Amino acid sequence: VGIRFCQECNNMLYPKEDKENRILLYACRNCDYQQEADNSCIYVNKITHEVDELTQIIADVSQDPTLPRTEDHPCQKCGHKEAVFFQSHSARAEDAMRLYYVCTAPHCGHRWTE
Amino acid sequence: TVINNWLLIEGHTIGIGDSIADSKTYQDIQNTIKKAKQDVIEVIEKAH
Amino acid sequence: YARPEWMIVTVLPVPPLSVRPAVVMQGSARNQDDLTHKLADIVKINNQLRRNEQNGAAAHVIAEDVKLLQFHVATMVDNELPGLPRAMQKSGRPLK
Amino acid sequence: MIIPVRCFTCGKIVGNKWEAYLGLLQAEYTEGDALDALGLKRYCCRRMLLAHVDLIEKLLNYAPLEK
Amino acid sequence: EITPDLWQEACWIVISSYFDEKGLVRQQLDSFDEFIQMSVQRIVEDAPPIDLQPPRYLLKFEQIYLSKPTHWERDGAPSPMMPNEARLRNLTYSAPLYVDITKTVIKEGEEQLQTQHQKTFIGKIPIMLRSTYCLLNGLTDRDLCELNECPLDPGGYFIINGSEKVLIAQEKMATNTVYVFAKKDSKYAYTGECRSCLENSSRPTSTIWVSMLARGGQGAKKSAIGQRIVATLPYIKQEVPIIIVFRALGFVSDRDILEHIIYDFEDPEMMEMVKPSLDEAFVIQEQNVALNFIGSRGAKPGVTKEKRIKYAKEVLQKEMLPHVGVSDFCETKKAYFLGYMVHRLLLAALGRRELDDRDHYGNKRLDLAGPLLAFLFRGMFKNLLKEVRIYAQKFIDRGKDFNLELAIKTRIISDGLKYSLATGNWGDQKKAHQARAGVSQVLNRLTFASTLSHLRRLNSPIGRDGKLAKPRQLHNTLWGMVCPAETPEGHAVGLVKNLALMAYISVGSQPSPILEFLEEWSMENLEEISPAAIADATKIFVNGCWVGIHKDPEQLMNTLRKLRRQMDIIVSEVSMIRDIREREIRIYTDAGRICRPLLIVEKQKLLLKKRHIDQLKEREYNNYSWQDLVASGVVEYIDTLEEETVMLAMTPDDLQEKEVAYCSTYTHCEIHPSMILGVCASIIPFPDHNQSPRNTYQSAMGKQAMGVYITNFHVRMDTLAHVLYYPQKPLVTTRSMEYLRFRELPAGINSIVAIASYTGYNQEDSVIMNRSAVDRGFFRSVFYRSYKEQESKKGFDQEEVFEKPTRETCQGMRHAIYDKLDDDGLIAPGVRVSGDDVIIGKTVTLPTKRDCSTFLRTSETGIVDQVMVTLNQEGYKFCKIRVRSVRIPQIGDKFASRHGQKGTCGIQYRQEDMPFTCEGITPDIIINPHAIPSRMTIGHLIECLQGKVSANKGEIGDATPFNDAVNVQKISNLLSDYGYHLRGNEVLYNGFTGRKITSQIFIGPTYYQRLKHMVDDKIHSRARGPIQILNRQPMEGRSRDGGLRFGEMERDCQIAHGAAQFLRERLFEASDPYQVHVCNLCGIMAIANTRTHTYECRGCRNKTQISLVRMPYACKLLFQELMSMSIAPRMMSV
RNA sequence: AAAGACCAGGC
DNA sequence: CAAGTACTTACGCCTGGTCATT
Ligand SMILES: [Zn+2]
Ligand SMILES: [Zn+2]
Ligand SMILES: [Zn+2]
Ligand SMILES: [Zn+2]
Repeated sequence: VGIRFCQECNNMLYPKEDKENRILLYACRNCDYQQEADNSCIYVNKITHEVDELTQIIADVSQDPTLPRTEDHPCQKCGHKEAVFFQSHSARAEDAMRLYYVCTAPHCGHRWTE
Repeated sequence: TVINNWLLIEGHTIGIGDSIADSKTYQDIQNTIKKAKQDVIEVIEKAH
Repeated sequence: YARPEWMIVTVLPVPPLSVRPAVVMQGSARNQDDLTHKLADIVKINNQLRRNEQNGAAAHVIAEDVKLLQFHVATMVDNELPGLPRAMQKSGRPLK
Repeated sequence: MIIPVRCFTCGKIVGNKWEAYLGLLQAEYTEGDALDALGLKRYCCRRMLLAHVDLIEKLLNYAPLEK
Repeated sequence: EITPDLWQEACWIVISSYFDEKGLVRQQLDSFDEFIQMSVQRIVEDAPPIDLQPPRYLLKFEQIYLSKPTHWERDGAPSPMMPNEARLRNLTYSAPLYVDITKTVIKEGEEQLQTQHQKTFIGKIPIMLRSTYCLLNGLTDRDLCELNECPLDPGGYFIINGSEKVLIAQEKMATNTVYVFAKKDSKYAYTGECRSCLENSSRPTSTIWVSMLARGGQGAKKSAIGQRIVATLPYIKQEVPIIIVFRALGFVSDRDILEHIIYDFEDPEMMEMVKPSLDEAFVIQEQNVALNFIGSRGAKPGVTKEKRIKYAKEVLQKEMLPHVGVSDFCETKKAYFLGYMVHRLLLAALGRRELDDRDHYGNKRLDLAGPLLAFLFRGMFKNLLKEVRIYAQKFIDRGKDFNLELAIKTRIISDGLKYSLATGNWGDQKKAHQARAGVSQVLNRLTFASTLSHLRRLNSPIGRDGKLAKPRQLHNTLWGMVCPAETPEGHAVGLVKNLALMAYISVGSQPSPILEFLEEWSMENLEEISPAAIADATKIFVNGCWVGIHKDPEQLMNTLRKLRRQMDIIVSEVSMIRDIREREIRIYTDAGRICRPLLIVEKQKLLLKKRHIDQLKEREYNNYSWQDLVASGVVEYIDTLEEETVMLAMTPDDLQEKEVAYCSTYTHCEIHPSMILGVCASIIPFPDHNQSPRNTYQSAMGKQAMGVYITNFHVRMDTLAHVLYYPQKPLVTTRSMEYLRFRELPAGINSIVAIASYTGYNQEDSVIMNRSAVDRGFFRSVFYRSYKEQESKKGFDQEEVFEKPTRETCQGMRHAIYDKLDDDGLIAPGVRVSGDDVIIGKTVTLPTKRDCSTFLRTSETGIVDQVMVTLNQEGYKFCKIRVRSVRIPQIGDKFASRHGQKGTCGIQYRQEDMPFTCEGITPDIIINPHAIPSRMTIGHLIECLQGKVSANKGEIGDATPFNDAVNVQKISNLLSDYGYHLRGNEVLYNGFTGRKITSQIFIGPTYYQRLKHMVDDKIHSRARGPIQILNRQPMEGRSRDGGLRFGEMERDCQIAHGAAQFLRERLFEASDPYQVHVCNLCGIMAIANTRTHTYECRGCRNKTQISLVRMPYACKLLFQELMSMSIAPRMMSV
């Protein structure tokens, strides 16, 4: 799915077929490095981009004064009542109005959507 | 000419008395605005 | 009414004094119109070219004289010309 | 600039009531009481003394053209 | 220990402290003072030394010395130059600049001689009035009045050739920042641009673009959603793929390039987005070949590889991104910043970042007089050095010697600054067309509010002809920085803006202490950090350059705020922003940022305790000022882009306190929300009740109001000086008016305004003015007009002289009366000069004489006030004559309320004709009741109510916008307590018949202001007057006795009427009529000697077949102009 | 004094 | 025969002041 780099020149590895062995080999083009591959997926085109936004959110946004906070929804991990909530703030928001919560108190950083 | 010279007798004005309503209508207007705000809060919550 | 050979400027029509006024400066001087100045430049370059053709010139000084004269004729006719320097007065101001 | 004699709306002389107004305000009184003590019952007259700006004091600070 | 329910006095105490210390024209003065003390020295020293060659010469300029202004007369004796002398004598208030020069000459004899040319004069910098270098600095009011300067005069204007010039702040996009935009239909989808300047030390700006090449592919490489990042470098004709640029900096491996671009490889989406850009540059794989690829695409490809490589390296280091660095080894820093731009671009492409708002005001910097005069001074000093180097080089081929004093042309600096400030075209004289115009306007002195609005004005440089609405709209970010209301109507709406009351423009601070503190207080520089550690750390930007990364950002922001509050390492004008969601921290010390002072909120309570207000109430004999308040950590300057990370409480008493909670994390609080409004919009009483366009109309109208514009108008001989007779300070005032000095210099008067429809002469927008009031001095004004004449010696025997022309000594004469002139050719004051009468007798000796005396304007009928003689700069005799005309308000004049209610005086009824109350209060002005309801101006009504209540009570009412303790019902009850109707109505009696008017009229004292627009300055009549020299049509204008224009729309209207004859009369007979003779054989006009009757057409030898054609002279000129373009417009009549 | 540019403004 | 480029046009009228060049 991502990019796998060569071990010698660190330039990009392009996919290739090992004709004699019939196996997917990531072959280098700056050099002759060839590596056995395990993903068996050259390319992925997620056009629907059903991406969960929780991975992007950073817990430091919990200490933003401008964001709103509710005591009604407690954190699932630490049970802390206060939670800072905000919308997507990114792409695909023109058809999405779901709220995302990040728990407060230092060192928790939990994030979830309801 | 004739209507202006009658308006000399009758007269016309504008002032604060024409921009103030009875306390009942102020109450009704405030209640309608608050009901609309509560409706829009409900719609925001429903969309969230 | 219009032959193609007439379109190449072989005689340049100097407009009369009315089109290019000469405003009297307090009865002491006479400030000239923009067309008058451009015509002065055209006359200078044309006289220089005629003199050089009479002398013999150097076939590249003739080239620069012809280029300058053609530029002056065109910029009297049209100064908005793209890709060419805009004519300026004695100071920095485009000609009308 | 200087105190307008002859209040515009009605016509009462408010041109001699400025120095008395200043003295009265400086001494004890509120502005309304000073205006009453000068006999300016009508509010148009009160708008003259009350809202005046005595710029002639600022003007007089400058040296004259000739001495 | 807090301020509840006493807050209204506390906020205004602190606001008054602000305006007592800072003032209204502080941005101009501070910008200029920084320019003189720092920018001039820095520019001169940073200029490269002059190196000449054979012996070698070195010239170095060490330190500057700007003296106080002085005037060098014909004899050359220095003398102090008071500003009023500059105004009167048409002088320039400028101060000389001296610079110490060291000249080291090396003669190859192993001994180089150093000669010091000390205090070398090189020019005269104009000095802003009331700057730290003006002779008016630090002087008390008594001293200024001894100098005939008005103590209320703000300062902040230069004096150039006698005129007063105000430098308007010019907007520009904030340099040293990365902005990711999206063009509508370009070949680029997303474009990140960075405008880079090396701490404003050199060059205007050398921007860099990094675009993404849309969606359409290049045939066989792009087969995805849109990729192939490309880079548009400066001085490169076409685009360069970004990976090639990265490799040109020595980062060959694609892992290193990605590490600079992508900060965490665990995010496959960004890798998928950047992979095709790598595929484009797969071919180029070495540093030298990449540099060649860049170089061969430059302005002119080099013949050899070495030249191309050298040019490419020079472009990469010097011009491409100079703010990050220009000293050799800076390639790693440039790589990191270029990767940051590509990373912003990829964030926008994936959609994780909002595209930067166009008109966001954090993206704008204002160039006040400081940066602008610096921009001109850098150019002029470059020119002075260029000329001195040219002089030295042409003098060193001989090899004799060289003199700096002769070589330095002081005219360069002096005249360049003078011209740029005077004409307004910012730049060199030779490049006027390419130069910015509209900067350095003339300070309009009609009203004090106009002077203040002009000294505090911002000008968006975008062309006024743009049809796009977005750059003109009021952005949300203007809150508290720019007046939401004040903007000129017309095609310059939204592009000429005015500052809010509290706005302060940062003057500049060198960011050395902030960098030192960051380096000492943790922080890891970009050189000594592994690229894999940059994903989880914040990025600290100082003045836009990426100074490094930090691991514990919250502690850094807390510590930096503490420092700024206590003002030790960080000055108060430095902004610090923590973009939490994007793990960035930006610190700005750049000059031009717009900030406002906001109270600090800690926990849920103000740091502004009762002690601070207690010490400020005792401001005198306690030495507690605004600066003590700021240095105590109570108030803080917040600029526009730190206002994003600040949650603001509008008022304390309502938001800090616990309730149904809305926000429990307030970080700052506003002193009073009435400081969003600017200088001219703060005079509006109850502006929150009006419709906003009416507030804009008032903002425009207040500058045109009439009053005492400056208390020393007696000494200043200025053109178009209106001075009102009896100004009155408003009875419905706003507290802000105390700081604009509007009470001290009022422009207007309180009129008993009746909102009634009396006799129909107030319909539409007109007003009915009481003739008796205007009779007793209402709204009466004086119109001082100054005439300036200058004796001169132009020719050898051509001499101008002030002397009274006799009947027969001057060939040129006019039908005016010359009897009013004295022996000197000047009328003594007191002489009642009517129109066309001679003011300043003057004649020129022709090579017997030709009169050139100055007449008056038509139909003035004034009386001379003051006639002044002096010597101008050149030493000739110079005269200035002021004529005053008492302009009694007539029924063409214009009058405006403080709420956009404007109108001409329809008719002037007498007092008996005016309606009267049972008491005898006849309205001074009757306005139409129809004006109000549609435009919904309600500040007018409430202001009448408050004026009635205030005039009755005896205080001056408060009309502060957002007061929440002055309601309509409260004012109504207070009015009912005085024996009047609670709504302000009064039973009115018709003055004609005596009857009561069946409808009760709303009467109240409203502040009405007279405007400069008077009908006697607008009425023109034309009947066969002068004609232009060229068109032979009536001149343009009222002063030239010209005629009204019959434009194209008028002729279209007449054609619609089917009116051929009137159209012909207007476009033929009324204007230029003419007769020409046209040959019949050829339509070319024929020679026509009418007296000899010999009509001959050269070109066909025709002398008989000629016809007379009556055509407009304009058409004759059109035909002749065509003939000079070889076109033959033949006029055939057969 | 003249037309050229600019600026501000009025509807 | 498409893809590229350049050119021309963008309300009406009116008021004043300022300046450089003649
Ligand atoms: Zn490899
Ligand atoms: Zn938690
Ligand atoms: Zn009165
Ligand atoms: Zn003929």
